[PDB]
Amino acid sequence: EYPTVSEIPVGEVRLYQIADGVWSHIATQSFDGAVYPSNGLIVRDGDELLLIDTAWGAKNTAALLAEIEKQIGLPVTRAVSTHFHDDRVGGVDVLRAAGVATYASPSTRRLAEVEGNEIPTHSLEGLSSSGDAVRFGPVELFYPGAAHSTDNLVVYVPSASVLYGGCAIYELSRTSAGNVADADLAEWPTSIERIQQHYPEAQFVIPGHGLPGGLDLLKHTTNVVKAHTN
Ligand SMILES: CC(=O)SC[C@@H](CCCc1ccccc1)P(=O)(O)O
Ligand SMILES: [Cl-]
Ligand SMILES: [Zn+2]
Repeated sequence: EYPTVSEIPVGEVRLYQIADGVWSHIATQSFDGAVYPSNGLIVRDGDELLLIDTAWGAKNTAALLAEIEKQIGLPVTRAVSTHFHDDRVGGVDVLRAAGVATYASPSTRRLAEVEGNEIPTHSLEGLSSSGDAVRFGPVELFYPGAAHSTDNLVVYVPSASVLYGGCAIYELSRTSAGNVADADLAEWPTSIERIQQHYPEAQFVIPGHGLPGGLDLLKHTTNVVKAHTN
């Protein structure tokens, strides 16, 4: 039932209902000669929607907006990018053109600029230090410390017990650390431990790519990371 990479042509986007008022979005994109799936989140915010992460590229993010309008029919009014790479901010210009207010931490914005990526407009205050959390509409944003990248954020939806890990959390079947160019391998397991301590009651955990699962994804991710340091 959760859609997989072979099922989603590049340029198409799927929505998957996780709970009342909470969806993931799934899209696909080419990276270094292969196509990969990628997850974001959508959360009902009263009469509006909160989007977590783009659908990895302008074309995909436009298909995401059209899919939302077709299937849900509420406006996306705000979007948060959880780190600075193109699967998370690629498409921000499309969001902004569509009337969406785009957000990221000051760190994410700076890194996106240096990288030549699209830059979310607004800075999120209060996420400077490992362990910092802030409320943002119907979610909590948490900076666990450096992991997949130095700036990566995770997102918790307390009304549904949904934890979105972005690229700091791997799916259960993934045994190989993927893109780790900007990762901090020594800090990653500590950052996971912070997530674990802060969200011990999470029921659904969404990795940045692939199948959702449970809190077992956190331990699994640490295992893969520790294995790729030995
Ligand atoms: C592992 C990630 O989430 S990194 C973001 C890259 C996507 C990498 C996706 C991926 C997933 C599993 C294995 C290899 C690559 P980019 O934005 O630079 O294209
Ligand atoms: Cl990138
Ligand atoms: Zn990344």
